Amino acid sequence: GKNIQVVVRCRPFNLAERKASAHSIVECDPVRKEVSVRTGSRKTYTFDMVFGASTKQIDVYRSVVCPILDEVIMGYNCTIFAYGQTGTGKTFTMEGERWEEVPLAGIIPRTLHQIFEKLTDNGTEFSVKVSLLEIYNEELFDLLNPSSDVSERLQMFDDPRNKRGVIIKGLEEITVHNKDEVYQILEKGAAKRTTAATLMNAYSSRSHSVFSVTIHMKETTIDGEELVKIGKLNLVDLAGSENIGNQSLLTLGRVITALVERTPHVPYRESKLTRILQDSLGGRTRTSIIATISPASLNLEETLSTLEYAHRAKNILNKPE
Amino acid sequence: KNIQVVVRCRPFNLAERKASAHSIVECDPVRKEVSVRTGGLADKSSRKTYTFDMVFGASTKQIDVYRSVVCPILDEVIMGYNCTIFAYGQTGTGKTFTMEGERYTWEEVPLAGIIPRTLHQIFEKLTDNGTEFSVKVSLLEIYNEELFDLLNPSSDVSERLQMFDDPRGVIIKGLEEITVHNKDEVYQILEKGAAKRTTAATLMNAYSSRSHSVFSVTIHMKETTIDGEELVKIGKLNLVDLAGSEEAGNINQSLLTLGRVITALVERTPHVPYRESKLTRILQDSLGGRTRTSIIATISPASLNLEETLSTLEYAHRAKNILNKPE
Ligand SMILES: Nc1ncnc2c1ncn2[C@@H]1O[C@H](COP(=O)(O)OP(=O)(O)O)[C@@H](O)[C@H]1O
Ligand SMILES: Nc1ncnc2c1ncn2[C@@H]1O[C@H](COP(=O)(O)OP(=O)(O)O)[C@@H](O)[C@H]1O
Ligand SMILES: [Mg+2]
Ligand SMILES: [Mg+2]
Repeated sequence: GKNIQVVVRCRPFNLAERKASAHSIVECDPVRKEVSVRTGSRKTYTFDMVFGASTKQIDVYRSVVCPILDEVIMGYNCTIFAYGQTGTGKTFTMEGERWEEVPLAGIIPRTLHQIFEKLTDNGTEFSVKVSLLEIYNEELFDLLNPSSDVSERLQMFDDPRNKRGVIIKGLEEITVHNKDEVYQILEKGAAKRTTAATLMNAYSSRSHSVFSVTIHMKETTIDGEELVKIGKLNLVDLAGSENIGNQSLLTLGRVITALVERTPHVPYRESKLTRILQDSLGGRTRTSIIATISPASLNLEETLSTLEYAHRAKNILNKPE
Repeated sequence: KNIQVVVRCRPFNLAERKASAHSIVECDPVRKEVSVRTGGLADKSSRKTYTFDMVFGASTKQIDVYRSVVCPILDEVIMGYNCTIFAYGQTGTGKTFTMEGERYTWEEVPLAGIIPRTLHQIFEKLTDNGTEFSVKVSLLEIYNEELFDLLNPSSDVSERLQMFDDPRGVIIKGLEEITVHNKDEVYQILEKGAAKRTTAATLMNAYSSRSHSVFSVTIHMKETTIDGEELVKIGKLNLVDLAGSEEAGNINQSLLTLGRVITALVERTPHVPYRESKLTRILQDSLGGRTRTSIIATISPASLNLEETLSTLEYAHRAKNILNKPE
C-alpha cells in the first residue's frame, strides 16, 4: 500500500457505444472507492480512489498528482502510470486536449504549469528539463531528437554512480524556459511518433510513451538551510492494455505487486520499461497507477482484464456492504 | 459455384482515428484480392494476400452489395429453393450494417441492408409477376446454444424455444412467424426485434455481439399460366447475422463447426457435420442441397485491428480455398 496508490478512472460513453445500444455495465462508487461490473451477478473491486465518468481533468490532477509533485519538489523520484485498453483515456488523462490550464488539459501541462509557479513563487533557483521517448517492441525511440533518422534507437547502460540508475546514451533532454513551451515540445514529439509509425510500423497505441521532467533546485534561507535538490517525475502513458495476449505490462505488473506485497526480489531488469523506471519505483517514493476503463458492454471483456490487473497489482480487501 | 465467399471492408471508425491507426488493407475488386500489411517493427515488405469470389472496398454502397451477393440467390429462392447468406466477422466491422442497415418510403433508403431490400424485391417481383403468394418472417437469436424468439409479442421474458427433429429438416416449437402483407411492413418488425434483442441483452446478458441472429423469410407461391404449366413453389431465405468472430468456447465451437460445414460442402466430402452446433442444425435445411449459399466476411481497414482482420481472412480462406493467382 502506502507509497503506491492505484486508482481507476472511468470515461464517458463515446458516440460508437451510444449508437450500438451499449449497456453501462460498470458501477463507480467514488466514496466507497469501489468499482463494480454487472456480469448478469457482480464482481466488485476496491481501490485507493475511483473516478466516475463525470470527473474533470483538474479533479484528477488535484487528488492524484499534487501529493506526488510535492514529493518530487522535495527532491525525490516519482512515477505516474496510465494503464488500460486503447480508447479509454490514457493519453487524455496524461496530456489532455486544447493563463490558467484549459479545463481539458491533462496532467503533463498542469505538472509543468505548477512546477514553474511554486518555484518562482518561493524564489527557489531552478532549471527544468524534459525528455520524451517511446518503447516499441522492447526498443527505445527518442521523440525529441530533431536530427536522428527514424530507425535510430538508443542504448542504455548501467549507471556507475547509481546501482538502481541507468544511462540512455544520446537521449535528447530539452530545456524548458516557461510553462508554455511544453505544448510545442509535445508537438515536436508527436510529429516523430507519427513518422515512426509510418516508416517503422511502431504504432502509438502499441507502445509505451515515457515523458520525464527533471528539476534541478537550489533553495536558500538566511539562518535557514541551503538545500541543493534534484526531483524527477516520469509520466508514463502505457501501451494499450489489450496487447496482453505486450509482456512488458506483465512485468510492470509483477514489479508493482512485488513493491506492494514487499517480496524479496523485485524483477525490474526483466523489461526495458521497468529497468528505466527502476530509479523511481521502490523506497519511499509515491508511485501511482491510473487505470482507465470504459463503462460500456461493447468493451466489457477488456474492462475486466484492466480491473483484474489493477487488482493484482495492489490487492485491496473488499469492505463489507 | 454454389458456395460464394466474399469480403467487405468498412471505412475507418472514430475509435481507430482517435487511436492513430494506419490503413493496412488494400482491396482490389477486379482481381478480387484483399491484401493486409503484416509488418512488425521496421517491416514494410510483408504483405499477405487472399483471393475470394468478390471483394468490396470501404466505399462499396449497400445497394451494390445487394445487387452482387443477394439478387442471384433470391432468384434461386424464388424458384422454390432453401438458401442462406451469412455475415461473419469481428464486432464493429459491419455484420449488422450489412444485414440490416439503418432506418419509410418505396425506393429503398441508401443505408438499407439486405433484409429490407430483400423483402422489397420479393413483393416488387411477385406483384409485377402475377404470382399468387404469401410471405411470413421469423427472427430468432441463438445465445449460449439456446434459442430465443425475438418476434413474439407476448413471452417478454427469458423463455427459450424447444427444438425437435422433423420427420434434412428440423422443428422449432413456438416460433412466431409473422405474416407480412406489405413491403413497407418490414421495418416495424425489425424494430420489434431490435427491441427484444436489447431487452435480452439488459436482462439476460445476451449482448448482440455474442449471439447468432437468424431472420427467416419463407415465400409461398402458386404461379399460373394459360397453356402455361401451372406451378407451385415454396421459397425460404435465411439471413444469418453471426456472433462476433473475435462459455465463450461455446461461441467459438459453433463458428468453427459452421466452417467445417462450409468446407465439407465445397470438397463435397460426405458427412458434413450439420449436427455439431445448434446453428448448423437449425440451418441444415438450406445448406443441404446444391443451392446458392454465400458468406460475407466483414473487416476493418485499421492497423489497430490487424490480428482480427487476419483471423477473419484466415477463416474465409479455410471455408473455400481459392488459390492466389499470378500477374
Ligand atoms: N475521461 C474522459 N472524459 C472525456 N473524454 C474522454 C475521457 N477519456 C477519453 N476521452 C476521449 O476518448 C477518446 C479516446 O481517448 P484517448 O486518450 O486517445 O484513449 P487512449 O489514449 O487510452 O487510447 C478521445 O476522444 C478522448 O478525448
Ligand atoms: N460498410 C460500411 N459502411 C459504412 N458504415 C459502416 C459499414 N460497416 C459498419 N459501419 C458502421 O460501423 C458501425 C458498426 O457496425 P455494425 O454493423 O454494428 O458492426 P457489427 O454488427 O459487425 O458489430 C455502425 O455505426 C455502422 O453503421
Ligand atoms: Mg492515445
Ligand atoms: Mg452485430
